[PDB]
Amino acid sequence: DIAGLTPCKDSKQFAKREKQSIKKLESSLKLYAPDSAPALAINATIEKTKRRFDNYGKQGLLCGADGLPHLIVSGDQRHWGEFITPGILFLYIAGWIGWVGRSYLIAIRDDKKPTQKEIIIDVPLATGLVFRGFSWPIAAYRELLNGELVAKDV
Amino acid sequence: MRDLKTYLSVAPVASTLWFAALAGLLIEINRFFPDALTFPFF
Amino acid sequence: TVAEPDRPLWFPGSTPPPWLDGSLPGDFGFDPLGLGSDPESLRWNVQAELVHSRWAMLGAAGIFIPEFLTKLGILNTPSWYTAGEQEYFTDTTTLFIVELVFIGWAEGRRWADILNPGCVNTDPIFPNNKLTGTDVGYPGGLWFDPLGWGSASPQKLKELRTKEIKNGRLAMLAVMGAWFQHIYTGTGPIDNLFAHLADPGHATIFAA
Amino acid sequence: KKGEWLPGLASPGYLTGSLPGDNGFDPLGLAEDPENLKWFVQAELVNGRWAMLGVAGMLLPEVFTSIGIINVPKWYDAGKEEYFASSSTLFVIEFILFHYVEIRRWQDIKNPGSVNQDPIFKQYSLPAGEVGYPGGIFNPLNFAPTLEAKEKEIANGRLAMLAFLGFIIQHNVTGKGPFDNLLQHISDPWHNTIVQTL
Ligand code: CLA
Ligand code: CLA
Ligand SMILES: CC(/C=C/C=C(C)/C=C/[C@@]12O[C@]1(C)C[C@@H](O)CC2(C)C)=C\C=C\C=C(C)\C=C\C=C(C)\C=C\[C@@]12O[C@]1(C)C[C@@H](O)CC2(C)C
Ligand SMILES: CC(/C=C/C=C(C)/C=C/[C@@]12O[C@]1(C)C[C@@H](O)CC2(C)C)=C\C=C\C=C(C)\C=C\C=C(C)\C=C\[C@@]12O[C@]1(C)C[C@@H](O)CC2(C)C
Ligand SMILES: CC1=C(/C=C/C(C)=C/C=C/C(C)=C\C=C\C=C(C)\C=C\C=C(C)\C=C\C2=C(C)CCCC2(C)C)C(C)(C)CCC1
Repeated sequence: DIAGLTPCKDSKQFAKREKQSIKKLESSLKLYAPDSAPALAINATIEKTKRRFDNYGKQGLLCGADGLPHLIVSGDQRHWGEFITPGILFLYIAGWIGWVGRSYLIAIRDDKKPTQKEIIIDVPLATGLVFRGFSWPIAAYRELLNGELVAKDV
Repeated sequence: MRDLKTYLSVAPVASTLWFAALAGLLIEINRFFPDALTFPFF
Repeated sequence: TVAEPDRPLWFPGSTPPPWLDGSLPGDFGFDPLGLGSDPESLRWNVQAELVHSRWAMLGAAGIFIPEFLTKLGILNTPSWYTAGEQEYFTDTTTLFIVELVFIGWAEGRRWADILNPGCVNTDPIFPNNKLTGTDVGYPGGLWFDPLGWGSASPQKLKELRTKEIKNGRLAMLAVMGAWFQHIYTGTGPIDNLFAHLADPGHATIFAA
Repeated sequence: KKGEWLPGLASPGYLTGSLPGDNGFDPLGLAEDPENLKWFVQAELVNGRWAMLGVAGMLLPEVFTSIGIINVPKWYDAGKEEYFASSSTLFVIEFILFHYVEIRRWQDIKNPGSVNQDPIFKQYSLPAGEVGYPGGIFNPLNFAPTLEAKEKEIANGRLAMLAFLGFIIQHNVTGKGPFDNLLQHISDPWHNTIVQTL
């Protein structure tokens, strides 16, 4: 397939890893009781392992000769769940944080003692500003067209 | 009491609270949707 | 606004705090942590204490009447604690959603009036209708005061209101006791009362 | 009183009750700039008119075919039924025509009155209305473009945008038509919610 990687459903190495880890867990299990709390913890971990391997099977990830999952970030459309849509999520959240921070900085810059509001936050003001990040993209766009994002004469 | 409200907004306390809440949020997310490598929705 | 200077004091001999003058109803000068030393703080917490007291009174009625007449074979309402699950015509999440919408409307109205007095008074659909009470937390009007019982002039209104706040404090404490008894024991409250009454010198909390 | 979206909350200084539909709602400070507001008014009107056409053409065919007059598909299916032409052909035609009309609208937003007159026949211009409201030939019935009817317009447009939101989230979570959805909630409602859907 892409870069020679075959699917984790069809990968024998992927399966081998799954069953090796599972029965290593279950060899560590055969102790303490068949019902004591340690046994219950170990069985929960076994079930979580099965869920993890099966989910990676469902999601159509690519495996190599190692038997572990690989990531395709080229832009191919069968793999946007790997990098590009979590990347869009990240860029949105990051811009949110930074936009709120810059608007707070601007809001307090005209105070007589601006440093007093830097080391001691004005929490009601920030509470009014937190939710503008929700539309930070549109605002930042109309602030770029306005000639309003970049400090003139710097 | 007002002095306490001010003190609670001093930088170390504010950051402590902010990050403890953030930590609880990420911890609970990962306790519900464990072992995520991709965005499996759309 | 009648600064009773030598009212009853919860701790006799104390000198009450400067912000607790005697104007507010149900005043006894109890704020040893100084949680009400700022006027806006004080008025907000007045609203909070009031609404908590009315909620607690509704709840105390809804437990202690139905339980006292469930022990007696009047009704067959299950345990107030275990009544959270015994299922009705629907499930609970939808029941909660409709309750949410309905009561959240009213709480937003009360919100508006707490932050801007008398600015939501009348109805938009029917402007002629108007709430008749001129204080925050004492709405009046026909809906909340159709009997006229409430609106009057001081020495009359002040006493009625103090009576309200004392009943409410006792009801908050009452439902708190119901909760902690039924979590400590696995019983009903009327059972607790009857057992303790049949052996007061021995049927206390010190039975475990 | 020019209407409050929140009977306790005060107006913003930048909203004047001048444009129709003003109820004083802009909590996120999007239009605290007059140029921003001039642009946003236009976007709201045009998005609303498209939502109106879309939701009407989505929903009315459903009930028409559901009490047996004509047989039409569902909106989330109608793009697949084969037509007299490719969907590529129709898309390219659409692109060129919308190119033309959208750049015309653009120039009129930028410079009112400058794109009025016909470019082929040097007569047959348009009278000098306002931006967002081109009357004239686009108004054959010569209805009075009065203040009362602009508030009518924008209210219908807002409700249409919300109807569109509903249709798409509905289809993606349930999987059938909005009339299916409606009546199957209608008869037995207290077990027909978004909750049991989730
Ligand atoms: C290092 C060179 C390079 C580069 C730069 C690219 C770039 C790209 N490739 Mg490609 N590729 C490469 C090498 C490269 N490739 C190689 C070597 C191969 C052979 C394996 C491929 C094989 C390949 C395939 C098979 C495909 C691509 C595709 C793509 C495109 C996918 C991303 C996209 O669709 O846009 C981005 C997606 C979006 C939804 C855009 C949203 C982003 C927002 C707008 C930005 C967020 C900013 C912020 C949050 C908000 C803005 C605020 C602002 C106002 C201030 C992209 C432009 C795909 C394609 O053709 O695209 C359709 C595709 O199918 N590539
Ligand atoms: C949520 C309940 C609540 C609230 C909001 C108030 C609020 C108020 N009380 Mg009140 N009080 C209460 C419960 C409450 N009380 C109960 C149950 C009793 C009976 C024991 C009393 C008895 C009492 C007296 C005698 C007096 C007041 C007074 C006052 C006012 C003084 C200002 C102040 O205290 O700062 C603000 C208040 C708060 C910030 C609420 C504090 C909540 C803390 C954090 C609870 C801590 C936990 C608790 C100690 C243990 C709970 C477990 C337990 C139930 C088993 C104020 C408006 C004075 C007054 O003049 O009234 C007008 C006064 O003299 N109260
Ligand atoms: C105890 C309490 C508050 C106590 C607060 C105290 C002591 C604070 C005191 C001080 O701070 C001050 C003032 C001043 C400081 O300087 C000093 C200290 C000392 C710090 C509130 C309870 C408040 C209790 C309330 C509000 C109860 C409401 C109950 C309801 C509505 C019941 C609902 C039900 O419906 C369910 C859900 C299920 C149904 O089946 C049945 C029922 C049970 C009926
Ligand atoms: C364009 C649109 C819909 C158009 C649909 C069309 C044409 C449908 C077309 C078709 O059906 C046909 C005809 C035939 C079918 O075979 C094919 C399709 C293709 C299906 C909807 C827009 C819909 C747009 C929506 C929902 C907009 C939402 C905006 C919101 C919520 C903003 C709120 C606030 O901004 C304020 C006002 C103030 C701020 O301060 C705070 C916040 C809260 C941010
Ligand atoms: C697509 C893709 C890709 C590629 C990429 C690239 C290569 C690109 C780029 C890029 C670039 C080349 C960029 C740029 C930039 C520039 C500039 C110039 C900048 C800027 C920025 C800013 C200005 C910011 C601002 C802000 C905001 C808005 C937020 C907050 C605040 C602040 C202020 C920070 C890859 C393959 C990898 C992957 C797949 C997909």
